[PDB]
Amino acid sequence: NYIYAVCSPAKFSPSSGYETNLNSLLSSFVTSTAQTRYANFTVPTGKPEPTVTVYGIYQCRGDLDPTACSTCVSSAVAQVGALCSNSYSGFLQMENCLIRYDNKSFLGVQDKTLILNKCGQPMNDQDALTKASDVIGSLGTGDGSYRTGGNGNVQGVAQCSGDLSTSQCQDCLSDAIGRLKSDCGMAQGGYVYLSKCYARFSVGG
Ligand SMILES: *[C@@H]1O[C@H](CO)[C@@H](O[C@@H]2O[C@H](CO)[C@@H](O)[C@H](O)[C@H]2NC(C)=O)[C@H](O)[C@H]1NC(C)=O
Ligand SMILES: *[C@@H]1O[C@H](CO)[C@@H](O)[C@H](O)[C@H]1NC(C)=O
Ligand code: NA
Repeated sequence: NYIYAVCSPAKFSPSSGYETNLNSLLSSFVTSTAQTRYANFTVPTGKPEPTVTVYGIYQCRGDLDPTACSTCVSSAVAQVGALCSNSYSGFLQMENCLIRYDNKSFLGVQDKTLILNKCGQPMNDQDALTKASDVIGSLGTGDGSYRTGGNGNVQGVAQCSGDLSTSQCQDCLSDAIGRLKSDCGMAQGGYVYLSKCYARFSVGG
């Protein structure tokens, strides 16, 4: 029910303020999905406190209705505890949403590092190869932080973490889409997840 989880080696102490603030942060994510598909939070609210302050975001796919966004984020919160347990930093990516938290702010910090890239099996079908090429490339020329394109039965999606600037988003996506095309462009789908953005496509289904 998830794509990847990243959990820091460094752990907070049991029943510490950090743990308590994290749990409060995560509950806040769920609440916030009623209003918006992306939000950033600090707990506690106010001046950073040594050790215990938590920073986080959630982000739903850019076309999700609030009900679908709540369901996804709730599930992410329910899963991240099991996977990341007492890590200071946790990042859980699902198909339709992510949650991310850390013990320092990561807002507006570019990070194009690769997390996960998987390609499908290979597609003489120049129609299919053309469509895939055109769809994947269309994601790069598209605007803003959530981009989709489709031709026939070929569908592409690209999304930047909501904290990135316009420029940072395009830079991240340029990399992700470049990798997606270069490595998976002849395949029956594929996905590239970088730290702060992703690009993916599917053929059929
Ligand atoms: C976030 O958590 C990490 C891990 O506790 C902090 O890094 C540690 O900092 C302490 C003292 O400040 C050092 O004794 C450790 O060597 C560090 N550990 C690691 C793995 O780097 C980091 O300072 C915390 N950041 C904030 C802003 O609280
Ligand atoms: C984070 O949230 C604050 C307060 O809600 C807002 O002022 C700011 O624009 C947000 N920043 C980012 C990078 O998401
Ligand atoms: Na969509």
